[PDB]
Amino acid sequence: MIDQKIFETTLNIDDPTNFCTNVEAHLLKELENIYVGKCFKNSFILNITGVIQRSPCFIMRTNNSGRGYMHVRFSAVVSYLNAFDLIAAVKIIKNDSNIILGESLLTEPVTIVIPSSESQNNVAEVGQIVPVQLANSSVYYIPGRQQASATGSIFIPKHTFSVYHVQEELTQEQALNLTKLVNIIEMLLESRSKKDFKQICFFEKLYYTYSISSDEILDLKIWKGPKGKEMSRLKPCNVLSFLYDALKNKNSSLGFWARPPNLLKSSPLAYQQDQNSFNATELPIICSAEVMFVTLLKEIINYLQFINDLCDTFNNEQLIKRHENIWMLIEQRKI
Amino acid sequence: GYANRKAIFGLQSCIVDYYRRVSIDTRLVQQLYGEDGLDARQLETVRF
Amino acid sequence: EAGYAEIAAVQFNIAGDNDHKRQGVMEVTISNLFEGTLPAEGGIYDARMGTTDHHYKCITCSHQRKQCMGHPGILQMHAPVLQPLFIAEIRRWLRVICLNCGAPIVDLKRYEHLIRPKRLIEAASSQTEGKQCYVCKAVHPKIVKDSEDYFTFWADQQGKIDKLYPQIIREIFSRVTYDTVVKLGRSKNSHPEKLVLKAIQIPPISIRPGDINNVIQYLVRKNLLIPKDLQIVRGQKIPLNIDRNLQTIQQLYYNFLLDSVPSIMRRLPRKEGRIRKSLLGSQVWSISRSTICGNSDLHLDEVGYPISFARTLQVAETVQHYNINRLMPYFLNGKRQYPGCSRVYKQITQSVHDIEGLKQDFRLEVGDILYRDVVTGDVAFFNRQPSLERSSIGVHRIVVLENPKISTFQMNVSACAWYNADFDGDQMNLWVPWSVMSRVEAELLCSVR
Amino acid sequence: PIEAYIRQLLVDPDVVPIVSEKKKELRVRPSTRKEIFLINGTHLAVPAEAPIEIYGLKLRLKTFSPQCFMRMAEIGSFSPETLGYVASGANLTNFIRVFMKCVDQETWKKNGEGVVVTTKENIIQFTHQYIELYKFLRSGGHSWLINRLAEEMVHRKLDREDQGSHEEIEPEENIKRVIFFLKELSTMYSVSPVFTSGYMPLLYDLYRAGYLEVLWNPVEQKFLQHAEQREKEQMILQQVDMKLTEVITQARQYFKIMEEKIGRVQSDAIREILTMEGKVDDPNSILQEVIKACGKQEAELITTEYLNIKKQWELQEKNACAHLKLVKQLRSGLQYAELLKVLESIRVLYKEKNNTTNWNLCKACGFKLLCPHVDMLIQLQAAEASYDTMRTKLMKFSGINKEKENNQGLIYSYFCKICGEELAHFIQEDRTADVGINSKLRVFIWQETMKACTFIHFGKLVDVKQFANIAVNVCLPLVYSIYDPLTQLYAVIYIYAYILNLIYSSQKNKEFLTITIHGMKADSSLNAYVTFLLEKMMQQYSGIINQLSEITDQWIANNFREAFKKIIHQNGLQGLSDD
Amino acid sequence: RYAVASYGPTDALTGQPLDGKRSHGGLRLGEMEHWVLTAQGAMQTIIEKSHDDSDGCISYICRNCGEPAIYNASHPIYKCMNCDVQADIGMVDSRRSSIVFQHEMRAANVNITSVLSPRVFQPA
Amino acid sequence: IVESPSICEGFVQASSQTLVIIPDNERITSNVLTTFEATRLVAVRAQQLAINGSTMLKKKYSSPIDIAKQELFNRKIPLLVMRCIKVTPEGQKIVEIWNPREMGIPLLD
Amino acid sequence: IIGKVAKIKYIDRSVMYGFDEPAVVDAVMRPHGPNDEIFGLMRLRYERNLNIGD
Amino acid sequence: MYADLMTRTGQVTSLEKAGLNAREPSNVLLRMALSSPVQVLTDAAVDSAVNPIYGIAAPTLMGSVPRIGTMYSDIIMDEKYITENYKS
Ligand SMILES: [Zn+2]
Ligand SMILES: [Zn+2]
Ligand SMILES: [Zn+2]
Ligand SMILES: [Zn+2]
Repeated sequence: MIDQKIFETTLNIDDPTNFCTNVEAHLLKELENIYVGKCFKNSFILNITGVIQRSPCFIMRTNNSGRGYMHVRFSAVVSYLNAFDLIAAVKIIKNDSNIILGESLLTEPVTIVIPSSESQNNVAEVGQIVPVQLANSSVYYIPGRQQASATGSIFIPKHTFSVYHVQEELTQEQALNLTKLVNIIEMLLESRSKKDFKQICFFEKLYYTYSISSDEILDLKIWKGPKGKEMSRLKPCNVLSFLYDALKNKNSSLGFWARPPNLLKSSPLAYQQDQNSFNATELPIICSAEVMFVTLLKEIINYLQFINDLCDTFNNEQLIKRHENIWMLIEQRKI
Repeated sequence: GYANRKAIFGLQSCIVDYYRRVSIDTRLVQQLYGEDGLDARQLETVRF
Repeated sequence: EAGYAEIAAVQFNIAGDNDHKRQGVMEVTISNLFEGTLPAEGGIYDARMGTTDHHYKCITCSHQRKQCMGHPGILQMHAPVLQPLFIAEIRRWLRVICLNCGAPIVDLKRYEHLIRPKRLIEAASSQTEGKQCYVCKAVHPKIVKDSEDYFTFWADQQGKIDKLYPQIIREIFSRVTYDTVVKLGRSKNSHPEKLVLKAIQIPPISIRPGDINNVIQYLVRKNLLIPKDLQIVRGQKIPLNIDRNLQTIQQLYYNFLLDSVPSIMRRLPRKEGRIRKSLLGSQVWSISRSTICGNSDLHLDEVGYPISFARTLQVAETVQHYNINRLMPYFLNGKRQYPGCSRVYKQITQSVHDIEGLKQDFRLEVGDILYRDVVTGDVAFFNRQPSLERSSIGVHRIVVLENPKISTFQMNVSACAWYNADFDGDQMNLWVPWSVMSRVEAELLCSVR
Repeated sequence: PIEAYIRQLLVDPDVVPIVSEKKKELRVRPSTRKEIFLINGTHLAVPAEAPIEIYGLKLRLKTFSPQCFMRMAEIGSFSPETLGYVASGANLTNFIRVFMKCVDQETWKKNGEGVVVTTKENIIQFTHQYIELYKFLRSGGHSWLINRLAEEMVHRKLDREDQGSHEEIEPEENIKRVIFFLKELSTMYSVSPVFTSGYMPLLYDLYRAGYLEVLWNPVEQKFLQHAEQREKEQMILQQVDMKLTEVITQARQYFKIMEEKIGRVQSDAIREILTMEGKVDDPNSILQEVIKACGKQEAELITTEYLNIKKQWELQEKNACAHLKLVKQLRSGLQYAELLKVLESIRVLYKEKNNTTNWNLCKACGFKLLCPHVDMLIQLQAAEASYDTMRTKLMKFSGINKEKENNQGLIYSYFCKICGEELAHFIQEDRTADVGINSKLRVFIWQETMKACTFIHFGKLVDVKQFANIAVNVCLPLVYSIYDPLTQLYAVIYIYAYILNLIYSSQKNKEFLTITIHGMKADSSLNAYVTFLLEKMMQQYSGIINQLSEITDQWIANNFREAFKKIIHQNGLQGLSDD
Repeated sequence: RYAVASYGPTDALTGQPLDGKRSHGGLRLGEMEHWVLTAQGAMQTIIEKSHDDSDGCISYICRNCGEPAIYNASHPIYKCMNCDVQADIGMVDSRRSSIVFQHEMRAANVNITSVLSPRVFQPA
Repeated sequence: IVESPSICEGFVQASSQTLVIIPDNERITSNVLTTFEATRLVAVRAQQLAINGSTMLKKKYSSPIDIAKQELFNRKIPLLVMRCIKVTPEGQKIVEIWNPREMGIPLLD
Repeated sequence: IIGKVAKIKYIDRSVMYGFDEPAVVDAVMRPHGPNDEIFGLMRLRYERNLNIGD
Repeated sequence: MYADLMTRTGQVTSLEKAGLNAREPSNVLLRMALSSPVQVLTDAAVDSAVNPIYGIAAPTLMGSVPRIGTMYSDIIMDEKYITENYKS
């Protein structure tokens, strides 16, 4: 993601006299020179928003240099990349007989180590760009590097899902916290809305779990996308307005919640039931509404960002048709 | 030399702080250095 | 990128297997020293642990000889080895816990009122032989120390004798809970499991430049003999060759650490030891020594200093806009006249330039550092050993003696009272401060007035 | 994928210990030592691997404090899993307490709070809940939430200590006139008047000025005049010293240019006459050089050329060319891969490829750009060059040779002859690789070499022990490069190949001791010696050869040939040490 | 008589000058002279002599765990092999004899963790 | 039961501190520089002048030491003396900020 | 004063006169040691008068 | 200074190793330097001793300098004075 963070550090001032003339300007300039664009303290710093607190410019005591130092506590906008995250712009750099290295072209500088032992990623072309699914491993943030080290693989849509048994609901504060998530949803959704629908529906249909031959323009007056399969007589529930009404406290969120493969993932809708009619091969996960809401909203964020990045990178037909062997492998694995 | 080194290693931690006390990093050894707070080099012999 | 910092506190702990595995940068696997002109990788001389030559750099920090402090390695022992420094501690832990279930034998609550340093000592001091354990129904044997070496332990169960190998000691200590350790006074970081090592730490190359290397090589070679999959259980008979090999390994490690305390710990104690010769004392540059002499024409705060020594010791003057004109005559003299200069530091190249190989510059660049000769009027620290009073080191104004035949440090006879000196053959040190910070403090604080 | 291994990796954390009973059906072993409970409630432990039966499990709900979470956020470099673990522990979040609470009933009781499960399938439910709990703690969710709340709480704390938190009038007439005196003296002495209530800095200023008599005696005017006078002589002496030193500087410049133009002999002679005149460092050396040893014009050109060099130096000071800043980024170290391209961007400004003996010049401006040894030093630094491999390569740039025997100052460092920069330093040779790479194989090579002496003919007396020691030092490192019978056969092959190298070396260099075989002529073909040595080796070591069922006469002859090549390649032609 | 230089032969282990005139090394500022300089308050003189002129160097210590770290401005290395992801390296003015002294104690299975002085901030 | 070590304990990094400046009217330390403090001020200023050289001294001197001494004597030195009084367990660092431009200089010249 | 190189091309293990006062080479000889080998023996003489500090 | 140091704990301590261990039990580095570093180092490790850095020997053994004399009071840069008076 892209989020705010607070760091503490110590800066060495070679010439205290010149430095103290414009302390704030010099401090911001030096912090931007040192920390912007590097990995530090399990994060990758993008921007230095400001300095909250700082120390007086002390004079170093243990040597005869007359040089100075200052303790700086500064707030910076950084990026933390999680597991199972979608990156829709990963250009392959190294494809040798041992390992595959690709580089991302997004706001999260990350090198992707793709194991060359799976039929999806075994055959590719150097210079081709491809969306990448991150494995269930922590992203390495080696200090001082210009990039984040993380393993990944070409994103094949999966056939499984999970069911959450929620027995405890939200409070007012626990919903005001998720207000930020729904704000992120609506921002990404406006970003989707400000762009033409042809490639939107193309990518959404191509990354649908099943084969979508029929064309539909399903509308919710807030989210637009192609309609797919249903599940008998079950009708989805929009999690966005669901959480809004739960904050308004005119609805109960208890029960079974699910995000099946046939469901429109990037849409804010999901399944809720009073008893599991889902033919899931995994046991239901007993939990509260905090974990299920945060996971579902994070998944919606991830898929919306994935579609937005796909449409941002691939602008014309040449880009989409240059990599059509990846897309062919994509159709080859859908039901 | 045997007595000088042992005396210093026991006494060297005593440092005059900002209250003119003599302490060991937190712990008072003297409430006031020499009980008068003066320097040995700045003393005059005067009759009463 | 690395900020300025100071050490506020130091914590002392026992280094276990995990500490050695984390802090180590490489694993020693071979007994070979050098593959030609470079150290063999995987050996005890491997460059990943540091460098001491100009022929190669440290693989870890990518520094030269001067800037590399060394990094530690790991040697995975085929059999567990006891820690030489804490053998006595091990004995204590062998006299308080049961050897079959690990539960404490003495009542912990009987030592609650004691201070935690002495709980274990005064709990193991009392006899514990023959006491019956409350949870496994086992009789505690007596832990007798082998009189022929500093590490071997025997267990005596009413005449039944057994040898407690380090693997057995580890299996006994690992069964002890942290509750027992805490209620016995010792901290969680002082768990007895750390007293038995299977991955010893190879000290960095900066510690053993160039006998200690011979001991380490012997230890590695004899460790390679022990089978890697050797298993020891209590009551098992052991072939004599393996027993003597384990004896040799443990003795080699003990002599590597506590040889008759060449060993690591022998470097510490005495006057010529690490602490009193390298830390509390110091060998320094830019210092002079000569026999002192009487001179009644010098002031009490002045010292007569030979011109030959004045041209050897230097004073570091930083070039600025105010002293460009004063320092310039020093620059033009060089090493061919007095007063002159011998060496110039440039900010432009961030390096050091000679004065004889550099004669194409009309003047100096602002920011340069000029190392000029010592002149009359400079301050110098003037010392006589032993330094009993704090007037034994004083700052005098230098009077340079232009006579080339004078080799003594001349001073007024009335100045001898500061140093308890006389002219029967005494010698006194003299070093001229060159740093601006040290030169300021010599004039203001350390002046003999 | 049986339940046992799942319960096994459940054991890893300090949480979820084991209650063990001798009469049950579950059986798992730990990966490390584990502190466990039992029925009858005894707290014991188990070693790394030991068969332990599982009566049930208990996850402890460890209660931390918010101060610990604040301290970690102050550190601000922890993984989200640990932060969430502590936040759930410190009642700051409600995740672990929710994923748990699968209790069958309160069937067991001890000190700490926790979830207890002692059944056959509810233990499976406990395992599933635990795995999904850490899956949530590791996933994309719970990472935005915990990091955001930690940042918010740190910011709120900074607000708590930031936003929620944070006289003299007139002196006396005596001190009024004293401060008037100090005000008038400020423009005259290093004194600045302050207005402290305690009058104390004023007292120190008066004491330092050496005149404390203002306080009682109204005689301040004489000290004012004294200060004016003293400042006057100070200024006079300062100006006199400045004039003297500028005269000295100009005279030294004149004499330096004289030295560089007319030579050391004439310049030092003129120094001699000036030295026995008391007028050195005074520009009357101009008059001396006018009427002595040359004409007035040859000194006029010296004066004009001095002024020309002064103008050139002033122009160089006026330089603001781009190249200058580039040189700075070349002299900061800073990531070799970047200084390499800095050197690339600088080398485009060279003029005539300036290999040696003079500076590189900047085509853009005209002044000096970069000495060649700096270019070579940068190339070596970016080219993983060791100090010794860097000190020796920068030896063609070595400074002034034995031309100067010494300048009375002992130096341990080389300097560049082009500019004077320090190339490197040399004090002593390291000599630690002298020890390169078991008394048994050494003793074997030594003993087999001593046995070989029985068929070797030396043309003079030879120390047979010294011969055997040299043979060990040659053969042993080579045998290690290749106590089983095959290692012995290799050692023998190398000893005989070393003997063949000595015979060959004595045939090639007549200064070497003549070495042959008993009954063979010194001029015998090398093939005759090879044939004899192979036959001798096969006869003498037939017992070792017969233990090695895979070794053929062809294999021995090939390894003997390769051993002989390796010895010649590593050691060259070797002789053994008139009358 | 003796007077040597600003630099010269150096001890391999401690990084200090050699002993006496015979080895062309420096002269000793022993234990009793640091007592006098401390008594006089001459602390910048001790830095000049015992650090700048004898063996003074730069030691890098990680804040998060107190173990020695690895820093290199050129060929960027910023790492710590005890925490490895959360390293906060700060430089401390030390001398080579002390680093050798600390390594020898670690060679004796004694863990040496240095607690760096905490950051101090204004309340504004 | 005192159990296995956790992550709450075992921290090596000391917590950060808040600089508590004693108000001017509530100060206890002397209004006179000690010889140690004056010497440190002069040395620091001289070294910084050797680095930068930018000064507002009206007179001219050819040495950083002399310029620093005259700056201290003329009360034009851009430095402050912070006298650390106490480090409180809760985190505060109570100090005293003194201005050498309004204290008595113990030196002589 | 004494030239000495070890054949590896060559490394210089020379012996240098490290004394401030100049000497005069008084006697040079090449005797044979107990091991029947050449070693270099040089005698340096100093003209010493009585000077200040004796 | 002798009497006040030797009698600050309520008992007459000595100027030897035993006396230093009573007045200053936690100053291991100073205690190591005095008499026997090996014995003190072994006891410090088992006791998990924490050694604050103060005095002379503790900063000296760690390569730093004591906070004494000129180093006792640290110097901070006058931010307010420079901005109005100096220029960049
Ligand atoms: Zn290194
Ligand atoms: Zn028992
Ligand atoms: Zn140019
Ligand atoms: Zn660390």
